[PDB]
Amino acid sequence: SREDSVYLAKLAEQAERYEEMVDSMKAVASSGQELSVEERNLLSVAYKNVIGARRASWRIVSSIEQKEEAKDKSEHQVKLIRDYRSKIETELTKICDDILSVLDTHLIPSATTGESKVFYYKMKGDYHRYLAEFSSGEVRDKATNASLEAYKTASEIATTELPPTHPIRLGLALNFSVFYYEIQNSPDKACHLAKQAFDDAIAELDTLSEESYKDSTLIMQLLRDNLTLWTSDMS
Amino acid sequence: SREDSVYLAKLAEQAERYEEMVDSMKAVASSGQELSVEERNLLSVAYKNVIGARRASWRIVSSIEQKEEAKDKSEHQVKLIRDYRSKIETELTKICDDILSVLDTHLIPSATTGESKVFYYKMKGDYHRYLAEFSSGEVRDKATNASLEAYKTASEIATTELPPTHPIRLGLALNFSVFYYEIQNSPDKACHLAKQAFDDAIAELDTLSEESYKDSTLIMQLLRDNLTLWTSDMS
Repeated sequence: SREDSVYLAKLAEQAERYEEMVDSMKAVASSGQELSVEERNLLSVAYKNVIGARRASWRIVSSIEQKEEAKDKSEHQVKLIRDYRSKIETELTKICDDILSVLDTHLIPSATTGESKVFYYKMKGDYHRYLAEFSSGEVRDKATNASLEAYKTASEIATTELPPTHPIRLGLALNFSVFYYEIQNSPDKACHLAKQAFDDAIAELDTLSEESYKDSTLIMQLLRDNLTLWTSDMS
Repeated sequence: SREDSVYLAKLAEQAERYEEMVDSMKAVASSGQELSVEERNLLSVAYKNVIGARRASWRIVSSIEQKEEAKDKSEHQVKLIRDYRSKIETELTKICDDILSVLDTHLIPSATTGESKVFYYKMKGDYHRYLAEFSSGEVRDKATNASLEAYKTASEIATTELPPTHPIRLGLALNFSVFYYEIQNSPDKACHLAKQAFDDAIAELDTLSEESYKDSTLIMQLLRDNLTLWTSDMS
């Protein structure tokens, strides 16, 4: 049953068992049916948490790898770390390819609303960006261009279909600006986008209900936090 | 290779990938060879973290289960929670049966030192105690008596073979007193044991090297913390 899968996804979230949460939402997402706002968020949280753990692991093992590289003798040791990092990289790829195939096959094609289109192309940008984070060469360049194209598509729809305060549109600007800064190494692009998104939203905040206001300003704070961070790095 | 398994166990720990850490230490533990102090601790940390996550999940789902029970209509819902809790309980059992078979087959029989004997019987007490935590009836009573017997055996060896400050002996008193308080619901036993272990150690703390002192007093603080907690509950 479908409503049961959703309920179990919610249980799994509370239990912090995110791989199960993914299994349940993937099953739900893999019907013809468009997801509700709640189901979209459940899907997104599930995968965010599953990939997040691996990304966290990858960053740690990477740090260790280059610290052991810099005590040169090593070698058999560095090999063990390399292969371990590679194991984690395989997992990351698999997780990314999983949600990306769900987005390409089920979610993006069945999306009728502007909200849902922006949401899914944003997610597509995110998982290609995760792929770009640890890849090299042709593989990285392909993931980068795919990430950029999906974020651009999301942005074109958001720009025309969603108000500037919409949390989906703000969250897009947040992640897209992060893409620019971290993946493309493009600070001007990143700061311009984050600032424009913040500013555009600031204008219409006084038109929002309490709940909408809370949702928007939470993301707008993340935008300002990144802008704060980036402008101080560049100094 | 063996030293490679250990190294990978250490990597897995840093990466917070504890199931892999278990796979590596289990392989190491499943040779004839007695584990080093470092390897024992690696084994113990691996399993502590793997079971800990499930125990955490189980407590959450249990709380939810009885909260949904108390909004009576439910029923199909409570069934979903029950079966989910049961899934987690299966995992807990499997994890417990895994380390317990390793202890019974490989570790306890091959243990030559007093340190290692106390360590392994303590661990045996711990995993039977985890089993007792969620079980019912004959199954719980069997796990409880097994936990008690293993802790008693550990205590008899510790008492004769280890000084009162020894971290293994203190950690035994900590977990055994927790058994008494939480599983057996025996506050006098629990407080007497925690207090006696603390007090006995206090006497010889001034004989310890800096490292030994640090190891002992860390555990002695946990003992006092529990004693503090329990004496305030009973009021």
